[PDB]
Amino acid sequence: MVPPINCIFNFLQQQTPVTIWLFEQIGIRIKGKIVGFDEFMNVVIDEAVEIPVNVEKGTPLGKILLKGDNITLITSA
Amino acid sequence: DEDVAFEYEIQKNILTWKRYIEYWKDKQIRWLYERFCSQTSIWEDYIRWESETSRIFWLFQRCLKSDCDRICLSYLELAIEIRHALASSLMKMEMHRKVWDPVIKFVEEKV
Amino acid sequence: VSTPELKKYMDKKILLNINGSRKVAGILRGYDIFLNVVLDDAMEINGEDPANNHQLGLQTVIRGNSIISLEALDA
Amino acid sequence: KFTPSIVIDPQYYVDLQLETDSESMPSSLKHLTKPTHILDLTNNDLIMIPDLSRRDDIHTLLLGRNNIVEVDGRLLPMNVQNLTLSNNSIRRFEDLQRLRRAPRTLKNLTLIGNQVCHLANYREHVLRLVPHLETLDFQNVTAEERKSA
Amino acid sequence: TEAKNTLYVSQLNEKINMQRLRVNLFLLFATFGEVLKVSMNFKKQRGQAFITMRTIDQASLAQISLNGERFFGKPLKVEFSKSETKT
Amino acid sequence: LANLIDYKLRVLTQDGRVYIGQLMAFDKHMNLVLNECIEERVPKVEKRVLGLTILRGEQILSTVVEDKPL
Amino acid sequence: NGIPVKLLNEAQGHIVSLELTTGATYRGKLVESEDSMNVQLRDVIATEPQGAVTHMDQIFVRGSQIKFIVVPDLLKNAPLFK
Amino acid sequence: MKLVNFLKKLRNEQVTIELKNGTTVWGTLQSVSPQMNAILTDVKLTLPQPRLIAMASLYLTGGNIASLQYINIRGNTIRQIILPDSL
Amino acid sequence: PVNPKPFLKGLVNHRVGVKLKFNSTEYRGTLVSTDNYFNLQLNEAEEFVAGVSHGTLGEIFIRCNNVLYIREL
Amino acid sequence: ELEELEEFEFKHGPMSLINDAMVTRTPVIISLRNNHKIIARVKAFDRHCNMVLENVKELWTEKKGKNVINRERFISKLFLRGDSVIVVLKTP
RNA sequence: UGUUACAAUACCAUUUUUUGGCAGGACGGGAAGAGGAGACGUCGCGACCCUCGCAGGUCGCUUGAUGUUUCUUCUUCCCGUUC
Repeated sequence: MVPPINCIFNFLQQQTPVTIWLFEQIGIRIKGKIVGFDEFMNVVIDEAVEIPVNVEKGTPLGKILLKGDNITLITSA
Repeated sequence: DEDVAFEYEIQKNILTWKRYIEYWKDKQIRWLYERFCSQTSIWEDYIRWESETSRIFWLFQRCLKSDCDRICLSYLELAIEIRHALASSLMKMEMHRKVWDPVIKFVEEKV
Repeated sequence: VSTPELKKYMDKKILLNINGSRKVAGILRGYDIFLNVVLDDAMEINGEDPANNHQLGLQTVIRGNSIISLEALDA
Repeated sequence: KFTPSIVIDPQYYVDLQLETDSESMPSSLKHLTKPTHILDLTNNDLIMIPDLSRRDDIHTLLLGRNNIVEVDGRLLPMNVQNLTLSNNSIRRFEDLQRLRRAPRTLKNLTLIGNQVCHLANYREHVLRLVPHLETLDFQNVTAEERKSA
Repeated sequence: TEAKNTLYVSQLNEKINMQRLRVNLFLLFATFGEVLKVSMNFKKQRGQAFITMRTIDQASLAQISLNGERFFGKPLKVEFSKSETKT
Repeated sequence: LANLIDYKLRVLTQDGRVYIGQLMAFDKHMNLVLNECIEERVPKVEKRVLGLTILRGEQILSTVVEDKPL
Repeated sequence: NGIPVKLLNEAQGHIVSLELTTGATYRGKLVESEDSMNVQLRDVIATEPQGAVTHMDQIFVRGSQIKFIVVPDLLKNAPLFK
Repeated sequence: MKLVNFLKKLRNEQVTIELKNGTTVWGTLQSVSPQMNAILTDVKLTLPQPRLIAMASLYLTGGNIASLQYINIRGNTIRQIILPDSL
Repeated sequence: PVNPKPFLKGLVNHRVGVKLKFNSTEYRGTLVSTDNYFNLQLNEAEEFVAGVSHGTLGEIFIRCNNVLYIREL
Repeated sequence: ELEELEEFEFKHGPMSLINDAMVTRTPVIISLRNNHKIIARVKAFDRHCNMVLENVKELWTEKKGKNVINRERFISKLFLRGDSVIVVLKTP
């Protein structure tokens, strides 16, 4: 019963580690902690770690503003 | 040649004039259309095709021989590109108070 | 913008297919004018034959530019 | 003889209604509109059909009831999947011995009411050199029949 | 009855593809003028059909002509239809 | 294009498929509606008849005019 | 308004076919059409681009993944001839 | 200002439009839309070099160089239109 | 709660990295200016092709249409 | 005063290199989405980065069954949709 | 006074238009011999079948057509085009 802009911000208050999927690029995923966003879902993320989908490694990228037009699917852990 | 068949078509409602001229259109087209004409809209078309100065003048003259008001505009334009021409136009096809006035205003300007 | 009427699909187990030929089942919590769909009970259906239970109660959300379509599993 | 004024002024969707205008030889088929699927040259005084180059659009070439004596072998139209030639002045096989190089998308070919049609050994010789067509003179063709050619 | 634009078609051979049967009743009746509309149903109007010609008089030729010709294995009948074909 | 109403339009979509149909109407987004539309993929070969279809202006690459009306 | 969207709004209660931009075709009964070309589709029979055919109860495809819909042919008589 | 209005100066101008699928259009603009949708005339389009999808589109038209009397192109598909060198 | 326009205008004059949407190309440089619509302007741009450097380029502009993300190094 | 807030954010925003290349008449190199690197001068800038160029020297890459060759052409006048634009890079 | 047409004025953020994009000799067809094949569907040529009237389902194909998806040519004759 929650519209999605009120369901982004509960990642932000509770500060959950969040897995985010890209858009028409299935080999790589990004995982991190949501630190900021906007009305067009352009997301600034903390502790950003790449996930090669094809053992899942990581390259620590830390602070990333991920532009929302490649954002697909927002989860957590 | 393509002109033999065309000729046959011609000689045997402006469809032969269209098929000969508009298919070619350039020189060939000119040859055709003009010929057809000699054998208002048609005149206009011919003029367009032509579009040298002398030729244009000739065309205008031809048109004048036998939308008079409409033509008069054309005459005026020709003159611009005069007074004599305007006079000629007036004498053949005597609506033309505002055009006459305009013409005069050139004289006035000159003065 | 008109509201996309998915009120029939509220609290319903739906099946979102996603660009890159991804398929994600879940239960709808919310939507918006951009059709950004919130799913309770996230179930990632991957390729061969696992079924990745992704977010069981943590109400995932999918951006509307990546949603291909949706099948309500129930009526 | 087939004025290009005549060729334009009968098109409807089911073709070119060009039927009862009795002409002699095609000179201006240059003037076809180009989305033509049917050429309706029936009830015409045709003795031949020349002047059809690579017009890959016609499906049904009507030539029925035409004083026609000859069907030819390099006369193009590439997708004639229907073709009538009935009710004409054709009278001998080797008039139409040039139906070998008719294209391979040829399926309906009618020759009823002609002088060629009443000959014995009929369906063998026309399925000969036209081996793949479907219906012949409003008659379906089986493949067991096609072992004749 | 009347004698109008729509020539009544009957007793066709039912073993034919209906899209093949419209075409083969187009190319057959194209010798008697332009065939404008052939309406036809396999929803139990099967065996019978409607063919509407352009000219009134061109329908009068083929009905005298083709009433009794074999066509895919059956000698068909051609009549004048009771009512002018709609649409 | 309002000039081009009620003509047959050979309209080329994004994936190389070509539609041929009578233009019923268009709009701001070039959303087209096509009476007795036919769909062909590989280019006469490989054609499918659709009928009265819509065509969204997102997918059109170009549209050209096929033929005159009745 | 948009005449195609106005056309699609009259197509409610009718059986359509929806081919999608990945290629799959959705034949079903159009009951609810949205102004942004979003369509709720009942009793849908669905066909993959490779040819896998399934039937589904309810499908709802977004606007910007639709190639084209095919409305039934009764609509082209009125009120969109003007 | 708005360079969409810059293209509205290009009426009857003999340009070469290049499209996103590699289609090279060569012809004269009659008009252009405020969403850059370009109608053209007396235009033959080439699909330069390669000969290696789009190509199907060129063959879709009476078109590899195919010329069509009237062509309307969606403005979102244009990559770049080359204008006459005398301008 | 660093919102993106507060995030990025504060990130001006920092050697930031930008990955494109193609992943064939990245750019490392100092972000000079950024509008509301997230066009980027980088100075002393080094091009990173597939994660390895392509070369030094200079004052560069990146369209909004290709910015996959942007990172601070 | 709508336009002044539009044009001064235009002035020292990310549209500076498209505004500076034209004023100083210095060629900027433009790499497009299909790898058509375009080095050219700028005549005008738009909101969408629509660009009208002069003395365009488009360079692209053609791949075959041996060493890749370089294909380049000179275009005197060019109008360019901003959609293909990835990178505007000014060379000194 | 009304109707129609074309321009001016009023307008890059996910569903539309400001891109998720890119990477004698040649040719064709048919047949024979020696070292293209299997799936999923989608429309056709025959019928022992079904069905019976005015408002296409099933089975063969005895070498019917056609899109995904995996794997790995030479000789001889006949018919057309070109020099």
